Formats: sequence, C-alpha cells, structure tokens
Amino acid sequence: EAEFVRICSKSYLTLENGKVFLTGGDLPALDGARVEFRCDPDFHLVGSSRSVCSQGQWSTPKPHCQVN
Repeated sequence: EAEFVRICSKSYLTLENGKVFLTGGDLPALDGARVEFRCDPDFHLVGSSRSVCSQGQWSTPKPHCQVN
C-alpha cells in the first residue's frame, strides 16, 4: 500500500577519522547511489573504499584506515 522504502544503511554516511562522499542519491531516492570513502590526511584507506547502495544494502561495508 505504501511500505517505507528500504533505504540502505544511513550509518555509512558518517565515518570516523575521515569523510564520506555521496553522489547520485538522496532519500527518498538513490537509483543505485555511489559513495567514495577517504580518511583525513594521515590515514590511508585500505579496504572497502568503494561502496554502492543496492537492494537496501551497500556492496561493501566499512573499511579501515591506518595511520601513517
């Protein structure tokens, strides 16, 4: 009838020791929104840097940034 859209986890939006970049997506919309991860100028991202919303779930979860 009008079930709420199963938008992907919003938690991913926020990231400690870094910043999350959103593009082509925003409730109540996303059309397979893509997001690029990148930590502060000191920690190098070595994991699920790239992630995209799909079927109410992101392809890759939260990665891990290591201090130089």
